[PDB]
Formats: sequence, structure tokens, C-alpha cells
Amino acid sequence: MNAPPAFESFLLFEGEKKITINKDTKVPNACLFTINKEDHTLGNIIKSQLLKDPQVLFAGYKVPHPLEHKIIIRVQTTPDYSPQEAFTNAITDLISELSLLEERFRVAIKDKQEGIE
Amino acid sequence: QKRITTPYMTKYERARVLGTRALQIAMCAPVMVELEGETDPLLIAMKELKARKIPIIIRRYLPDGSYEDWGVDELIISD
Amino acid sequence: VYITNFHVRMDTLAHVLYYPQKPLVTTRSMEYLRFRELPAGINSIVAIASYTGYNQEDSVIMNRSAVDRGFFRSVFYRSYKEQESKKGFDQEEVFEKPTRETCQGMRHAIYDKLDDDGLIAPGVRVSGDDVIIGKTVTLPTKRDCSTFLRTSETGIVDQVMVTLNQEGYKFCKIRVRSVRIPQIGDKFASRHGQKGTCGIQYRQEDMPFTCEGITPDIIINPHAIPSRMTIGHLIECLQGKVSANKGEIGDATPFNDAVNVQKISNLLSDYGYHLRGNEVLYNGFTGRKITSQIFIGPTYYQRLKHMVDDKIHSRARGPIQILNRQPMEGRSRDGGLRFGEMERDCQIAHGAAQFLRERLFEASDPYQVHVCNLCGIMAIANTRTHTYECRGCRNKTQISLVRMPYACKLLFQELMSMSIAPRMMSV
Amino acid sequence: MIYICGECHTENEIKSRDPIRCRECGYRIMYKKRTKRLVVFDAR
Amino acid sequence: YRHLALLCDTMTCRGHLMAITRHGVNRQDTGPLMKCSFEETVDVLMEAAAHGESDPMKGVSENIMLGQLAPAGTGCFDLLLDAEKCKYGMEIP
Amino acid sequence: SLKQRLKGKEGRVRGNLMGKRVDFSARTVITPDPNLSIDQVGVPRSIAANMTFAEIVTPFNIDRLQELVRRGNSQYPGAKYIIRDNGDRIDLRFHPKPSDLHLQTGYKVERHMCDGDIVIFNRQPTLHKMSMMGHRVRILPWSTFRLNLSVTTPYNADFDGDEMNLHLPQSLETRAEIQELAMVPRMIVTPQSNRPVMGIVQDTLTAVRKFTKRDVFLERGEVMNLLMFLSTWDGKVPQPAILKPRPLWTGKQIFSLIIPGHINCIRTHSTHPDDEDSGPYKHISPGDTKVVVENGELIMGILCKKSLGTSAGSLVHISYLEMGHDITRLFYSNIQ
Amino acid sequence: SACPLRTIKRVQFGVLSPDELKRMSVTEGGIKYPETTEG
Amino acid sequence: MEAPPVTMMPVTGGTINMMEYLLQGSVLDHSLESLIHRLRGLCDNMEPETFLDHEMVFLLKGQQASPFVLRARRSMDRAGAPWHLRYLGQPEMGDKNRHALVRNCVDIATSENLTDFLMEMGFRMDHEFVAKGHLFRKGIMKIMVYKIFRILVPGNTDSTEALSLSYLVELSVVAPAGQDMVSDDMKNFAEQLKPLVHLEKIDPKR
Amino acid sequence: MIIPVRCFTCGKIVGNKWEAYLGLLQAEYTEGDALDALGLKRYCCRRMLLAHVDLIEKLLNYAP
Amino acid sequence: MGVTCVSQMPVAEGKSVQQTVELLTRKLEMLGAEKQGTFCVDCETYHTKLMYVMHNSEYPLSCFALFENGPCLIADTNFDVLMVKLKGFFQSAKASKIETRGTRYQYCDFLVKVGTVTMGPSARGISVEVEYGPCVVASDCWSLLLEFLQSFLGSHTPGAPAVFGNRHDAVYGPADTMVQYMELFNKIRKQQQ
Amino acid sequence: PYANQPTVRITELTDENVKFIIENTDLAVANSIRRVFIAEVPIIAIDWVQIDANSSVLHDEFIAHRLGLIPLTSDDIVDKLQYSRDCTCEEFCPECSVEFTLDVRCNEDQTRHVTSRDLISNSPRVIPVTSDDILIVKLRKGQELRLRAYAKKGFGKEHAKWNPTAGVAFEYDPDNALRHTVYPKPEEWPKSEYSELDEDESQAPYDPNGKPERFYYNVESCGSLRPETIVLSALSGLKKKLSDLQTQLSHEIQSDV
Amino acid sequence: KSMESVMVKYDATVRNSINQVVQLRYGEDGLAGESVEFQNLATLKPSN
Ligand SMILES: [Mg+2]
Ligand SMILES: [Zn+2]
Ligand SMILES: [Zn+2]
Ligand SMILES: [Zn+2]
Ligand SMILES: [Zn+2]
Repeated sequence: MNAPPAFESFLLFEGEKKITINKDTKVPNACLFTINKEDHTLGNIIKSQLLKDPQVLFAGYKVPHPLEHKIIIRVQTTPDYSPQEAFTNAITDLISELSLLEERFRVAIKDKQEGIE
Repeated sequence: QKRITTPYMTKYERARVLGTRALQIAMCAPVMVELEGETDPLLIAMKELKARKIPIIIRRYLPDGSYEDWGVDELIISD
Repeated sequence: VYITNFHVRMDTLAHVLYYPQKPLVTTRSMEYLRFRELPAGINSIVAIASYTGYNQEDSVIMNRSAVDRGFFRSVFYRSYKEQESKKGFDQEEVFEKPTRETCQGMRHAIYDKLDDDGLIAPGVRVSGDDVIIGKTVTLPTKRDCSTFLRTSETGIVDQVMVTLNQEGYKFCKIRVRSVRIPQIGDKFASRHGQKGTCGIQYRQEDMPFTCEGITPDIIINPHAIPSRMTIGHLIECLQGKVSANKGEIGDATPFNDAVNVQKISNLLSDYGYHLRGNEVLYNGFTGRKITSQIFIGPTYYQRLKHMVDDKIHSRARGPIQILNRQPMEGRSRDGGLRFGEMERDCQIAHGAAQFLRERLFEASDPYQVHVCNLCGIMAIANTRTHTYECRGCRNKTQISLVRMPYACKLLFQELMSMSIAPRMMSV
Repeated sequence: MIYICGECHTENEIKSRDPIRCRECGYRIMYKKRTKRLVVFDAR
Repeated sequence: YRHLALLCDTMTCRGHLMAITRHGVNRQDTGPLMKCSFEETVDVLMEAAAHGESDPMKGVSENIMLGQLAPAGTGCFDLLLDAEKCKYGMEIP
Repeated sequence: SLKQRLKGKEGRVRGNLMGKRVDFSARTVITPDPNLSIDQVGVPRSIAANMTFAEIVTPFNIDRLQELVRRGNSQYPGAKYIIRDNGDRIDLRFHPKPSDLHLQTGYKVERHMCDGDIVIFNRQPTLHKMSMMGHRVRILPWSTFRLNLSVTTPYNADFDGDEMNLHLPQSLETRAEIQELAMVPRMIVTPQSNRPVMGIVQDTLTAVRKFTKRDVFLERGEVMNLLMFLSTWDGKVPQPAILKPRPLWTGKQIFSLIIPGHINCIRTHSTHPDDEDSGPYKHISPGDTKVVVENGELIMGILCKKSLGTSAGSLVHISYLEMGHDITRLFYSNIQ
Repeated sequence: SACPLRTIKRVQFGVLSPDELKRMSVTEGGIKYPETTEG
Repeated sequence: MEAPPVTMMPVTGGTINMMEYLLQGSVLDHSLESLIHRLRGLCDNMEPETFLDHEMVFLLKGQQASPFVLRARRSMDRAGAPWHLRYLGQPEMGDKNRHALVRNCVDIATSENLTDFLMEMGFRMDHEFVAKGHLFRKGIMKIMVYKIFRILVPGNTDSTEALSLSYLVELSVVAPAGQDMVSDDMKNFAEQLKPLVHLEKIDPKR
Repeated sequence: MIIPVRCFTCGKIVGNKWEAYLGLLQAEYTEGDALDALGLKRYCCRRMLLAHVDLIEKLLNYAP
Repeated sequence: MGVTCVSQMPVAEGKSVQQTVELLTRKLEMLGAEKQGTFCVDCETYHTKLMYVMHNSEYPLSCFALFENGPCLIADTNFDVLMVKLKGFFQSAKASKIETRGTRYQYCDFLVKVGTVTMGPSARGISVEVEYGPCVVASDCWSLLLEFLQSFLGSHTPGAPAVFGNRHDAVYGPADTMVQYMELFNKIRKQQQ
Repeated sequence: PYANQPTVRITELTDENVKFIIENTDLAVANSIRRVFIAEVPIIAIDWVQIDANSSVLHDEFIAHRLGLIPLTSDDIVDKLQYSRDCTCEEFCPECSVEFTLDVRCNEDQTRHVTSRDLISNSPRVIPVTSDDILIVKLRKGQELRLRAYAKKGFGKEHAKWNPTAGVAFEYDPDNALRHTVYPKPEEWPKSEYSELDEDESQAPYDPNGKPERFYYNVESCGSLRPETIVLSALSGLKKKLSDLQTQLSHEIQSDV
Repeated sequence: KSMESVMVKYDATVRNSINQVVQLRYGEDGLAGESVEFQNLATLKPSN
């Protein structure tokens, strides 16, 4: 019997920082953001946007064990671009998209619900 | 004297020594090479072996009864 | 379900299941053996595919969401009986709440659940360090001999019967109900010879999904079927799908002649699936279509009784038998594993003496005995006056200390009663 | 405390050191009654 | 072949083919504690006391019995310290 | 009787001296854990909290051990007993106020086990040396011994209610030996057949035959997600084999990244023409058999069990005899 | 305590002297009363 | 058996605890002058402090039988000095060789509104004493010589009666708890005052 | 034992359909007809009803 | 002790929590203000009555324990260690901890600090504190803080605080700033929505 | 180097399903929002059954599982009910949970089906959705079940009791135009509902340089919320996790020092 | 039990417990079987 709380998957602990930028000594302009207590919901979404940016040379997410919640994302970028800048920009760009869909859905339901017909 | 034993350390004398040196460091023994961000007695001592500097001499008793006594520095690190 | 009077029967070790279901594919002759009355498993949307890897070597992946809507939930009843004994001429094992006021040996625990009669009531939640039945024997003040549960019972007691035994004494039966949700490790097995423990469980969202939303509750590995050739599990996978969409129990009598693989398949084709069972799935974590079309379908799964909780054993500084000083067993299954000769010999081969010395001596029986040097016989060694004397040799200056296994000291002491006199000569 | 009878199913309250025989009918198998404490389960 | 020769040389070593099933090598040149390893433990020892046969205590199975580091690998060498080498010690502790 | 007590099987002669019931050990079911290195085991939390190494308190660690004792018993990163200098042991369940305990140099804390330890993992029908090999723990939430698939072949298990035992070396002298003479990384080439005992097994072979085939081409999104799973990468994407029409990398190229250092090996894939070697097209291979690995880059050919598995001359064996032990372990984990 | 630790190197087996046994016994010149205790 | 709760990551971050090594002895008033002159000679050359202070001990009567004891000290003599609040742990003395009393100690300077905060929190004032005497120091070691005075009347410091003609002398070191041999240095210093006054570790019990 | 409140796969509430399924079957509807009429179309939402052994029916025959 | 005012400014529109701070801080930088380090205010709570312990980074060693209307004790950091030691005896509460972390901007003897009371892991709200170190007198330095706030804060400028309370010649205290922070924190914890 | 522009297009609505079609978006943005429709939209459901008398033939933790998976009407009060940790209500308590009570004693001869109708709520708005009725337990003469339970608010990653939707169904590229899946033999595979191919053609021709776009959806609400709100509440929620990470990233980029 | 204690003693004479020489040099070649791999001799088979 080893059944742990299933809310811990997203619940941050007292001694747990959510994002910990660990710069890579081996490669210049490379940073490892290690969001803890997230998963592949936010890992595929963040990596998807970093990739669209042309300046981003490499970008990806590995959830190191399925039974331990963490993501590790690395954004190595051209010299002028900063990995921290690439991370800060995408969260905003996705937020615009999400805000756009939300606004657009509301536009859509009202017509259909009231019956565009 | 006449060392007849092989110059290289044996697979098993690199184990008892790495372990013995380690009980010394953990017990507060002086260290013999720089240790940086390292607090683990085996890592501190596996490092010394890399440099040939551990303070121990190995009595390889021969089958007949005579203790040839090679020293850490002379023995060639096999790893 | 074992028999339908589970509520009054009270046998040791009996496990019911929350939702037993009749199989979608049924042999015609099952009805004869009361199986649509006492089924032993649940039809699972199983999907023979390789996913994250945790499904290799007879391992099934499983849906955390479905084992949460009830799939395979079970209760593990275990009955415990204590009989009042009047064997003593004056010794009576009466039934009472032992109280620190009158019984000398009240042990360290919570004796506050036992009610007045002595029996924990139905409905409580027994835990470690709780005393379920309390009895106070009377010595010629009143040593309390009470009953303690072992470890991890932690099951709300369901019934406490108090009634006369065949011997004519007064006895009680307590059934301590415990719920058992499927976890990582529990054996589950199909009806075609394939048995497999779970390797990870994953939630509905992060699992492969059909294009109408049907996420598989079990993902058995593809590699297991070949070498063993159970090509009947895959036929019942097809027929169950045909039966589910046509709504009828599908018969699979050993020889029906109306079931070649092809005839069952053509029926499945009308409903709209690949004639041969494959369906198009999409990776759950990324969403991208898994290239190869996974074979999915409904197949009966039986949940074997064996569970990890019964198997798990662990030990460390555990209770020791005083007579031979080698580990024994108390609560918690603290009797450890055994280093028998076979595994006492790989260690010599690896050449590892110190592990062997540690596992054999330090771990099981570490003793130091003070031995006289001139004669190898053992030596009185007062600790408080710090004197060490070998009476019979009149030596107080030469008493060495030698570490020996306790198991061996007793061989040395026992041999001496027989008069052989080993000298543990140190020189 | 309050034991429950098996046949006539009367709850015959019995103090300690008493015979566990029920009145009216002689069903000598008697089951203890639910705790008056409260235990709280999570639906989980 | 290494493994093949040793089984086929240890067996044919003292000069007579030796059965090596528990019965074949049951007769052996061993200290009483080693020959107390096989069911005659009570009997061999009583004979041993009368005949005063010291057990040389030099066997892997012999030492493990008395909890002494055995003469196996990791066991055949005693280690001694260096008095001169400790000078380089970068005493820090 | 005394003669009866020291008798035969079960007597102080066998039952109590040669084989005894050792402590600091645990047994449980083994389920698959691919995301573990070949030298990791995942002890269940209860077993890890039910066993303990002993850490001599020292100036360097006195800081952490203060918290472990304060938090002892209550939480998994806690200490249970603090054996003292004269040998007494302040069991911490009953010390009334664990917070106030005073640790000193020379005193040893029984820290509950934790990631990074060494344990000798053994199967019960022990026979070959590969039966008792050492693993580094990595404590995980569920109650199962989590093992990598590659090490199952030497253990000879398959995870179907199989049960394996975990014995914890308990002193720094023994940890050194388990670490240096029997760690799964150092026992890949057995002396019985001079062959690697453990080879890429179940799914990972059916995948390697297909990742490494002539028609496989992975696009940019896939290469980066895949290369983040390599722990030997120098961080540089390679140049895609097909460039201008679109940038599509070839499977062989991204398998030449897992391959360690430089190795030269030439072998035959499981499907091999019985005549191609002699005739024309010998070195252009119409069917892509004839694996050639030159300099550490598969230059041609599909990989089979003989090329990647447990046979003499296997790609795994070339590495052990040239490149090393730890590098070979890393390469196996990355391939999986 | 003070007595030094050391390694058994040879074990010698002999029937023990009737006299040595007498001297080593803590019991005074032979167990006498059969009953373990009365007070 | 059981899932001990998992717990966080911060292990190194935090504070080491402060052990107080204490040796306590008494001097009769007639010989006080000889001891004062003697301590001045052995100790560092600093003019004597001549401190006067009022200390009230607060105990918390919670469900657990042992009441938490926090000692609050106000310096009446030194104006504009903050109240000091200290917690003293159970004796950790073990080795006979140490010949010292070891207790866990936390020292916290507090604002004047300390009495009200403690009473609202629920701590209850129990016993109050006024201590007057001289303080001298050698290295880390601090020697305090003081004459405890009983306080009568519910609240005030105007009138005090002497608890004893004699004065307690306490040698105290607030060590960081790193390494040891702190007790050895203390034993040596205590030995010098031993002919003038026998400073020994006296157990608080009876 | 009792119809499970929600299908194990999707989670549709199927628990509320047993009384009619038994009943619609009673009128004459075929197993195909009842499942479709109540609203279950996915293969999972059907297997709970097509295959449930009512058991509380027969443990209610034991007198309390 | 220099007169201080703290208020919460709503993000407004669809501006994300962080987006609004970024903009407000840039507006402060557009006052000629120069950054003078970073400030962290971490507070923990107890359900005992109710205890609050808060510590501004501006004060390096002090820990403030406030008992609602009851007195505030300004104590050394060893106070937190005493609190942890008592912990088994003490009450703990359930994840009520509240922290505001933001940049410090200095504009000619006025220090302005804008931060996001991030509750636990999720940000919600915004706290602005303007302090005047030269102004030892308080309750009538309100004209100053008000004019400066109308300069940058504009709308949502606070009409004083009650920590000034009754008109008095009483000097402003570090305790008063902590009481303002406690009221602001109670409001974020309960504003909801 | 910036955000795409995504459009939506409801194609059918019903009280229990909304088939939107989404367009001009990344495969990931879709899979991510599909996962938030399943495991992050909040709902209110039972979580503290305390049983006072159960003479039913089932145990008293099968009259828990059963109450828990009942679907209660979250309505708009999930917006105004804080989580137990957020509420700081020291576990459950009014305003941090909704109280549900039941009382059935079967004294008449016929079996008395107990059903969701008998779960009664102190808050009028949250009442079991069926308001036919899930059967909690059939009862015989003389047996009683009385229970007190409180319903805390819930995500779905914690347990499937708080899962708003049943079959969330997704699909892009109905004809395998980008040949993501290589039909072993294209002929026998039945056509997708959203097909545009002519009947004769087996599958459409390879169009290589086209990333995936045109994600279909069919959220089917179990009943706790109306199906549209499950879509909108997912999208708000994803924003919060995204908009929460930025705060921490910033409160951490500055203090890299 | 029969091959209980043959060891490669320090001068390479594989010897049993009594110190008797069972094999003069281990395996007749002195090479331990882990680093040895199969090679084609190349001169025995070819024609004169
Ligand atoms: Mg097996
Ligand atoms: Zn003698
Ligand atoms: Zn009756
Ligand atoms: Zn369904
Ligand atoms: Zn509330």
C-alpha cells in the first residue's frame, strides 16, 4: 500500500521553487528552466511556441520520470536572443492566443445559442 | 627484497583501499589533495587514488609466507 | 463474489470485488457452472500496443481515471478469533478492559477503544499500536494478556460476534474489512494464459485516445502474444467488439464452426472499424497520430488474489530471538531474508569478503566475548569494577577480546557441557 | 453494552460477567452494535 | 576453456579420480570445524578432542564460521600505514 | 538433548552458522522502470524508511544531519537512532524533544536511506555471478522494486509476480567494495563465455530495427525532443542528411549520436542475403544489411539482436573492451 | 574495554581437565538444592 | 508500513543551534572580595560591568505535561537596552570526561512590549528574581558572580530580600556547537578558582 | 453487485440507466434496442449495461 | 521610521498580473527613479486567536510578530527558530503564507515598492508602498504622500490609512508599516474572485 | 516571431455537447486544451461522507464511492467556492464545502430504491444533476442509511470524481493528407465523419509542407456544467497556469543575482 | 565443495587450500577470461 496524494502532481511544496533557471556551462546561451509540479500540459505548449521563433536554435521538454512531476526545458538561442527573453516572450504570446480564442468562442456561442438561424 | 609480484594494483586492492581510506576521511582524517564542493568520503578518496597519493602500503603475503610490501605510489592504477 | 451469503460467512482471507461483470465473449457451457451469477472479473477496453515502455515483459499499463470510477475495487475480509481459556485452576482468561489501575503489564498502547466488555466495537478504525481484544488473566496482581493486531490491518472492523465455542468456552470473531484499489504491482491476468503486474498507471488525459474518445483501460504488451501463441485472446478481442456494437453476448464455444476469424471480422466491418480490429489512435502527451494503427478491443480481465501488500517484507534492527540471537519476526514482517549457501557463494566468487563478513556476522549475530589468552576458555569480565579474571588459571593480566558470532559462542559453550574444550587460541 | 440477537433480533443490553443468552428466543450467537463514535471516509 | 580445465584438473588432482558428489569428496583433508561441516558434527568433534587435532583456521568456509574476514579476494592482503607519506597531508579538517 | 540440539539440518551446525536470517534487507515484486539507468533501483518509501545507513557526523555534514534528526521519524528525509560515542543509542521516537538533541563530531546518525545509496540486488534462484549485482537506489512513490529492462536478462526475471531481494551494505568499508567490484556497470562481460550478459531487450530491439532502417526520416520537432533524452550530447544538432528539399535527419544519424566515442565493428543483420557478399553491389548493399560502424557513426545497415544484444562481437561488447564501463552504461541508457 | 581486539588464529580441541572445570565454576562446590527457589 | 509524509527540499538552509556549557558554584559573602580580585587578574583586562537585572520566567500550561519555559530578562541598570528572551533545553550531559552541563539555547533580543505579547499568547508569569553582581570575561568564557534577591509584593523592584548570604558563580559559554573541547578549556579555568571556590556541574534536580 | 455509477472508459453516467434497461428489455426491446434508446453509443458505454449481473437483487433475499 | 503608505492597485482590463507590474514599474522608472536593490516580504500565519509573523527585506535581521489589534514584537531572526522549536506545541494553520516580491525604486528621498502578493504559487493582486525616511512626523505628512501618489498612482490612490488613526504627535513606527501590510494581506487572502 | 491567430466555429450545440471546429492553431495548443477540458476545469462533488447508520448489504465505503461519483450541479458557484487550502477552513466547513444529507429507513414491504433524489443540499443551487436518478443503494425492510457529507471544489488531476467531461473527442487531417499514419493498406479503412475525399479515392495525396491545422472537437458534458462552460473555463484556466509561470519567472529572473 | 577454495595466489600458481598447485599458471595462459575475444589465427588453414 503506497498510495500518495494525487493533488501533489500540481501542488507546490513549502521547500520547492517552481522555476529554476540553470544555465548550461557546456553550451553558451543555453538555460535549463526546470518548472516543478507541472507536466506535459505545459511542456508541449511552451516548446511549441519557442520553436516558431526563428532565433531559437534548439528547444525541448523532458519529463524526467513519469512518477515524479517536473519538466526540464532548454532554449539555446542565437547570440542576440537571450534564453530568458525567449521564455518570457512565449508565455506572453501563448497568453494572447488563449485570450483570442476565448474571446472568439464567446462571440461564436452567443450567435449559435440565441440561434444565428 | 626481489619483488616478484605484478606492478599493477589488483582488482581487489583498489577496493579495500578505496574503502579503508574513506573510513579515515569520514572520521576527520587529514586529506591529501584539494577537495572542491565534495563532502563524500568515497568521492574524496577515489579522487586521491586518481593521483597516486593515499597513505597506505599493501602487504601482499606470498603463498610460501613472506610479506612483500608494495606501496600505493609504485602500484600502477589499473582502472 | 465467493458465494452469496458473504455477509454471514466469516472465513479467514476472503475477498469480494466491487463490480463483477459477466464476460462479453462467453463459452456456451459457462452458464452450467453458475457464472452469470458469480462472475470473476471485468471486461476491460484492452489495447495490445507498446506505449511508454512500462508495458514490456508481461506488464499492463492501466488508467488511473478508471480505477477511480470503480474498476476492480475490492474488499479484503480477514477474520480474527480469540477464545477465553479457563485452563488454570486459578488462572482465568476473563474478558475485560484491562486498566492500569489493576493490571501490572498494561503494554504501551491505546487501550481506549476496547469498550467495557473487552471487544472493539464494530465501525472503529483499528491502527498499529491499538489493542483489539483485551483479556486479564488472574495470577495467584492481574497480568493483562491482550490481543494486538499485526501491521497495516488498518481495517474498520465489520462485525464482532460473541458466542459459545464447541469446547463450551466463550469466543468472539472480528472481521476487519479493508478496501483494495488497484496500484502498481497487483497481478491482473486474461482468460488465455497471459499474467501481468501493472507498471505505471496514467490518467485518461495522458493516454492514447481513439478518434471518438475511447481511451484503453489496460495496455497489454504486443511482444507477449508471439512466442506463446495465444491467438484466441486476439479473436475474442475482435468478437467482443462485434458483440458490444451488436449488443449480444457473443458465443465462443470451443468448436462452433460459425466462428472462423473471417466471419466474425466481416460483421465488425459494417459497424465501421478496420475489418480486423485495428483502430487509429493518437499519442496522448503530444496529440500526434501514432503512425502504426493500434489493435484495441474489449477482453475479459480477472484480478488475481495475489497482491504486493501481502508479499512485501522489510527488516532493520528487528526483534531477535534471545535463545539463538539470530533474527526472528514480530509485528511488521520484520523477519528478514536468508543468506543461504547459494548466495553465500556468489559473494566468494565476486571476491567480496567484507560484505560476506558483514552479512553473515555483523548483520545477524555480532558478539564480543572476553577470552583468556593462556587457555582459550572464556573469561569472567566484570565491567563496573573493570576487572577481568579467568578463574581456574588465576590470570588477571591476559584476557583478550575476540569478536565471534553468538551462534558460535553457543556452539563453544554447548560443546563444553559435552566436555570437548575448544581453545579459541589467539596465538 | 448493546449486543444484537440473531433470530428474534432484539438488542439485549448485557453487562459484563453475564451469560450471552438472549431472552424470548435462545439464539446464543450475538453480534455487537455499531460504534456510537463517528468515522469519516473520503469518497475517494 | 579456463573453467573447463579447472574442474577437470581439480577433480583429477590427488591422483585418483575423485567422485565430487557430496559423498565422493566427503572424505577430505580438513580441520575438524571443516569436517564438522557435514552431519557428523557431533562425532568428528568428540574424536577431535581426544586426538587433539588443532583446526588450522585457514579456509574460506572456516573463517566465515568464526566471523573473521576470510582469506578470499579482498581478504588475502593486510594493509599498513605510511609514516612519511602523511607529511604531504594538506591538513584541513 | 545437547547432541540433538547441535545435530544436522536446522542444527546449530547449519541453520544457525553457515546461513542465517540477515537484517537490513527487504524483498518485493519487481515492475518495469525504463526511465532508470541500468544501475538504478527504485526502493519503495516504506522499505527505505525501514532501513538505514549510518553516517558518522562530521564537520562537513553536521549541518544537514541536524535537520534530519529534528525531522526524524515524522518524515521520509529523517533520522531514526543517533548512536553516540560510548555506544548508547538515543532512539529518536521517544527522545521527548527531538529538536534539542546535540550532535557532536564522532557520533553517528542512522539517516533513513535516500537517493544515492548502494544496495546489492539479488534474485532468489541465485546461480551465476550476475545474480547479486549492486544498484544505486532512487526512492519512488509506489511499493515496488523498479528495475531497468536491460538488467533483467542477467537477473533472469520477467515482471509477472517475480520477487527480488535488496540487501543494503551498512558500512563505508563495504560500500566501497560493492561499488567497485560488483556494480551492474562492471559486470557486463561475464567470464563464462567472454560475452556481454545484458543486451538491449524487448521493445527497444523492435524499435532499433525500425529507427535504424533505410527509409526513416525525422523532422526538426522530433529531433530536438529525441535529443534531449541523450545524456552524452555535446549539444550540437548534426547537419540533416537531406537538406534543401526540407531539413529531414536520418535515423542512422541520430543513432550515431548515442554511439560512444570511436568504435569499428562490422556484423550481419538478421535478414542477410546468402550470396550478396560475393557478387556486385557488395558494399552498396541492396537491402541494407552489413552494418558497418566506422569511427562511431553507423555508416550503413539495419541493427538486429546479433548487432545489438548479448553475443560475442556485439556493438555493446566492442564498447566494453575499448571505451569503458560508465560510458557503456550511459550509452545503453540513452539508446533505451 | 582495555583488553585488546584480536583475531583467533588457531582453535585447539581437547577434553577439559576434570580439575579445571572445578576451578572455573562460579557455583560454590556443586549445585545442591534441586528446587529453583522457595523465597 | 505507512507513508511517512514526503517533506520538502530545503535541508542546508537554516540555522545551527547554540549549546550553553554551564558550571555552577557558590561563594560566601565574606570571601567575595578575594574572588573578585582573583577573577580580575586571570580574566581579560576590562573594567568590571557591575550589572543589575530583573528576570521573570514564563511557563506554557498546554495539553502536554511539560510546560515550555521562556526566560525574559530586563536590564534595569542599563537604560535603552532591549529585553532578552531565551529558551533553555533539557540537559544533554553524557560523557563523565566533559565535566560540563550542556543545554540547547536560543537567544533573542525583544522590544519592551514583551510582557504583553507573552501574556496574550498564553504564557503565564511564574517566578520573578532580581540579580545584582559583577560580570567578567576571558575569551568566549563569561563568569557571572551575582547575589539572587527574592522579590515580594505582586509587582515592583523597590524592595528585595536576599535569597542567600552566598552568591552563585556561573561559567557560561554560548558555543556554536561546532567541534568540542570547549568543556576542557572551561574545566581548566574552573580548576584555578577551585581552591577559592569549587565550581562543579550541579544537576538542577534537587 | 450494483450498476457502476459511471462507465470506466469515458465517465458517462450509466448508473441511471439500469432500471429502464431492465424495463425496456422487458417490453420486448432487443439488447440492441434498449442500449441505443437510452443514449449509450460508444462501445464502452454499452458494455456496462450489456453485461451487468444484478447481485443486490439476491443479497436482499437474506433477512436483515 | 519614515511615514509609509501601502495600497493594492487592481490589474484592470485583460492585463496579466505580471504585465501590470512590468508597466507600473516602467511608469515609476519614468519618474527618474533609480533601482536600489530588491525587497522580499514573506509572512507566515498561525490560528493562535490568530498570530502573524512578517519580515521585510529592508530590515536585515528583524522578524515582526503582530497579534491583530494586540502589540507587535520586533525581534531578532532567532525568533523564527524559537517559533519552529515550539512548533510541535504551537498551532500551524494551512498554507495561509502570503508574500509580495517586487523591485525597489528610489526617486529623491522617496522609496516606492510595487509588488505582487503572490499567494502560494499563484500571483493575485498588487501592493504599492511609498516611504519617506526624512519625515519622522506622521499623520500630517499625508499631504506629501498623497501628492506624490497622485503624481504616479493617479486613479486608485488611497485616501490615507487608519494606521495613522487618531491625530497625535506620536512618531511613525516600523510596527505601523507592518500593520498596514497585515491589513493588505488579509484583504488579498479574502478578496477572492 | 510571434503569436498565431486562432479562429473557432461552433457547428452544433445541445445541452450536452458542443462540436466546435478550431482552425489556424498548433497541434500542441490543441492537445493541451483537450487535456485541460478533461483535467483542470473545476467542478463541485462529494468528498467527506460520514456514515451514521448503514444496515445496507453493501459496506460503508461503497456508499462512499457511490456518492462521490454522483455528478452535482457546479453551476456558477465553483466560481465563488475557494479550495480547502485557499479557504483556510481547516478542512471542509460551510462556505469551503456544500453540505449534503440523506435519511432513508425502509419500513414498507417493497425494496426502497434510494436514489440521488434523496441526497439533500443546504445550498439550493448545487443539487444532484439528475435532480432519471443514479441509484446509491437498494434497501430491504428494516434497514436504514443516514449520512452527512460535504462537497469540496475540485480539479480533475486529483481524482476522476471531479472530471467534467465524458468523451472529449479530437481529430485533425481526417484524410491522412500529411501521412502521419501509414495505412498498411489504404482500401479497407473506413472513412472519417469529417471526410472531404471523393468516395473512390482511398486517402488524399501527400501534401508535404503542411503543418497540421483544422482541429475538430466534441466535448460531451456529463452534466455538472453546460458543455460550453467546460470549453471557456478550460481556456481561462490554461491562461492562469501560463500567466502564473511568468510571475514566478520574473520574480526569479531579477533575482538570478 | 570440491572447488571450494582454489585461488590465484600472489605468484599466479592457482593453488587449493593446503597450498597444493592445481594449475601452475591460471588457465595455462595467465589471461583471465574477460578481456579475451575470438580471432582467426590466419596461418594454420592457408595452403603452402
Ligand atoms: Mg516470473
Ligand atoms: Zn590457562
Ligand atoms: Zn432472541
Ligand atoms: Zn463510456
Ligand atoms: Zn468554510
